Amino acid sequence: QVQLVESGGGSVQAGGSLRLSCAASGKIHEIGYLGWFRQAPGKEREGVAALMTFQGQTYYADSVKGRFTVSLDNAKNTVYLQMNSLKPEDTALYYCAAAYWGKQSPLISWDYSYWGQGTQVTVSA
Amino acid sequence: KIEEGKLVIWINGDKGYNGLAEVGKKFEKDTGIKVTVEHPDKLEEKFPQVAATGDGPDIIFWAHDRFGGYAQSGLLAEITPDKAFQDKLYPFTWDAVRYNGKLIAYPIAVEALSLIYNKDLLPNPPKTWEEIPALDKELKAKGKSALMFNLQEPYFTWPLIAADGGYAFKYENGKYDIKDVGVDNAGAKAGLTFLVDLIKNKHMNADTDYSIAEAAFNKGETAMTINGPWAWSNIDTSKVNYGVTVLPTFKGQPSKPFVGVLSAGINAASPNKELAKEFLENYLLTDEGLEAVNKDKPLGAVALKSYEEELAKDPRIAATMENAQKGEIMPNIPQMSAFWYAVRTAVINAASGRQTVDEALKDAQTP
Repeated sequence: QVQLVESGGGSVQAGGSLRLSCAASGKIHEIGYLGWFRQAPGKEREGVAALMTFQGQTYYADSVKGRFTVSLDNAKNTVYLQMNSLKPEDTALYYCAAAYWGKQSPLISWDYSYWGQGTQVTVSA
Repeated sequence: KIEEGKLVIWINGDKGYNGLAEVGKKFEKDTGIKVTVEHPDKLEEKFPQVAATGDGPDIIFWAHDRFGGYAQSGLLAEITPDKAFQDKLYPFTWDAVRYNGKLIAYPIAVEALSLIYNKDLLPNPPKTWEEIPALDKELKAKGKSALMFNLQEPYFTWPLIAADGGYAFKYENGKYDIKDVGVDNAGAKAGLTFLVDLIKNKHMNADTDYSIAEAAFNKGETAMTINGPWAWSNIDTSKVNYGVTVLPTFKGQPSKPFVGVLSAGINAASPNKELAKEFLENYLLTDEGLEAVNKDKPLGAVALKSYEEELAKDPRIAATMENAQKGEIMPNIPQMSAFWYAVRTAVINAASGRQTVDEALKDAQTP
């Protein structure tokens, strides 16, 4: 079973930044897709950023495009979500996810078989 | 544990779970058995954790290929449909719910890739893959292209590669042979060779991914794409006059997309196996039962012959079922993770030119 442990969360002020991490353990070699999703208090879960692990292509929701960057350190088995220029509407519980194959846009959440714990990034004005 | 005299059903949050609960209300109205339909997060992996404890739902809905691991862990009860019921579903769908020769779930719905085409640019889409080069020449002269689809993902390139004889693992009599892999036979070579030749002759670009293809079709820039029913909603809003049809043949043989069969399995720990059997066979897998779910969230093509023949009035759904019947059931064994990684590397290496097609497919077969 592919496992993911989450970290990096925090509470900061607007204009600040944060970096989320998510450690992958197990049969993680054949993974093809890694994504970051968030769920605001009492709202839908939203794809934020996704990465095709092979040739490193990246996909971003319009809400964070140009502010967030998804990156994978292969040598360390860890996917990062760099969250620059944080806004108050970025406050949500953030999840990372993994999948071997994908029939859909990598930003759709039903695609992914494995999931993390969900940490509360909080950004205050 | 799991309490008796009622049914708990787990189904993913993207499905029509309120329509399913409406079927559960009818079951309760006839039998007094309460049916509660929930859609927990992380369902695919929460079920094995909660079922291996002896806990969990009585019924779980998921793509058939995951049930293989469930059955391997002894988490699913062998089901007992009689011949009359089995005859109500398309025969290939039953093949999708076999594990080590035993039936371990009821097929519900059927999904596969289809050929999606722009009726304005192309009122008569090609029947064969060999037609596309000349067709791309015509549309290049009009500022368009013939075909754009995701080349970065084997799921999308497999219909072509598998057309003339490729396959993941050989299926025989309800079992897969882990040692018989068909990614390196003459059929797979012929198919991937054509894919690479289309790229060499500048008819497709090797870096085309999901996003590029989807935007290229939905902006009227390409006459055709390859995608599944999950994609129709974005095309609807794009105001592109599109149709959905059978995939082109290659060497006269149908394209063989992977088939996913949404299926309902029964928890081995369920003390309500007979109640679940009755609900699934006599209420859900009926015209009225599938219609209730479909009116909530469309199921696409369905395994039930009678209701599919009604749904197939939509030619898009008819095309989905036709491509499914001509396709390859996605194997339900754990070694598929190796197949994905291997075929992905080979296609990218062959399409990139970093390796010939022969050399590419010899490496995919060896681990």
